[PDB]
Amino acid sequence: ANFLAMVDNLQGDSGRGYYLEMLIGTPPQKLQILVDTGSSNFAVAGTPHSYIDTYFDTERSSTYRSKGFDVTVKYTQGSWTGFVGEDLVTIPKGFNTSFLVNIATIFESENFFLPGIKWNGILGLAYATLAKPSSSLETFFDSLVTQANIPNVFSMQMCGAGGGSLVLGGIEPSLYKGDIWYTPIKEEWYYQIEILKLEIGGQSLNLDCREYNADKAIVDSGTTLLRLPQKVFDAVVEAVARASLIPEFSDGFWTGSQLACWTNSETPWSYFPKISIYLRDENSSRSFRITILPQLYIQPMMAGLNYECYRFGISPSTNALVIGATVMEGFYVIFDRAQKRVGFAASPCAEIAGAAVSEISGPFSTEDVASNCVPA
Amino acid sequence: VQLQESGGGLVQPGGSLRLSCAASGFTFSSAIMTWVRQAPGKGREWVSTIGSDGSITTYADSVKGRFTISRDNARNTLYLQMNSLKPEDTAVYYCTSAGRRGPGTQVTVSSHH
Ligand SMILES: [Cl-]
Repeated sequence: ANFLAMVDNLQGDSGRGYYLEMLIGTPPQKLQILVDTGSSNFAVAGTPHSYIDTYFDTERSSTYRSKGFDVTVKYTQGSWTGFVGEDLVTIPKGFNTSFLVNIATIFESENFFLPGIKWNGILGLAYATLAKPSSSLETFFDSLVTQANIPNVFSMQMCGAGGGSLVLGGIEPSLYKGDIWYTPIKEEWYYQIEILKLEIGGQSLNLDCREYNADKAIVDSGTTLLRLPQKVFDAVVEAVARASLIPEFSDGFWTGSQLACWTNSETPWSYFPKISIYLRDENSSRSFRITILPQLYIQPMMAGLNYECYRFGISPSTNALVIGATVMEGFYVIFDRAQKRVGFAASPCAEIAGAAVSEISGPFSTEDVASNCVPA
Repeated sequence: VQLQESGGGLVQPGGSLRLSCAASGFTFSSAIMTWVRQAPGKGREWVSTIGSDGSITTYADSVKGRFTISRDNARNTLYLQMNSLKPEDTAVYYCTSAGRRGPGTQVTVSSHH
């Protein structure tokens, strides 16, 4: 692999996801593929569909082979079923050759291909245990590590809030400055990591740390927002309201049913608090914090040319605390499967109007935190 | 999932071996299968991959024409037929699928009698 060649290999933005161009089959068909650290299947549109331009036609690839079974994936808010096959795939930027991988071609779906998306397949980069129909269906990244002789590590930078980069097989030094901090992967399915504390404007939420991990705290590039369990979400909304210099937001704003609008260049950014998430260091005596500024969670959206409107970048969850694109837009994130850890560095690209919109710092002591914040 | 390699040995330059990998605990007829090799002090080196129905095969340039991958789905076995062996081919050879690998089989190619 050539990591430098992978810089800027993603297109897209937060609300719509970040995608990689992949060439599938013989002769190659080019698809736009969502980079998803929250699932473990390589799956592409197999038919025309609303909201997509293009799909992979198996009949036009001479190297495609059908496994003779299908797969159905069900999420909380959507589903799809596809035929499972194998074919050769090329990633134009960082590699010299094609590779043989599993692929699901979607022939039916519910609430999966959405308005506004520019992708027509997904690349699940999570662990084998999440793969469907079972963990024996070799994942794309397991194929790539095995066939391309790369290290079992990839890293991602999202630059939309300021395209992006997906560096398969390592870390690209040009994508960060300052230090990389690593937190252990607690459980290898999703990228589940341990959250010790959330802090709003320097004020810790007063919750038992198990509240942050009971469902599971995961890092997921395929989720747009920062999703917080209801109790945690309520506490965050209360603290942001308390901390705003002048009250600006209705209840409808906090739930996503209203926009907050200001006349062009009147947004009082200095009014709103930083939000920090504390993660355990590999040395359990220490933690570090990843911090997002208001510009990352008070998110620009389309009132007409005279106003700038904004939607809240955090939402309630049912089943996980999801560190989605809202937060990943601030950091270079290293998914170090080989060493069972997730790394973070501030993204130099996460700057607006000459100011960083994220920070990372440490170390902090964990002596006043339970030794395990994942329920036991 | 269980993978078990066998068939390695100590051969002279220009010799041959047939490696086997016995698979169990999964549907072998639906698995992409791969051979990799690693010698002490060197990085892991991909050798060859075969799709599940056996029709698609890929090879490292370092082994192309000398090694041939094959499988017998009905017998849950992956093979590597290795001809024209060279000292540089000395390594532990492992068969892998879905992130799992067997314990490996040693191949040593040497003129040290
Ligand atoms: Cl497979």
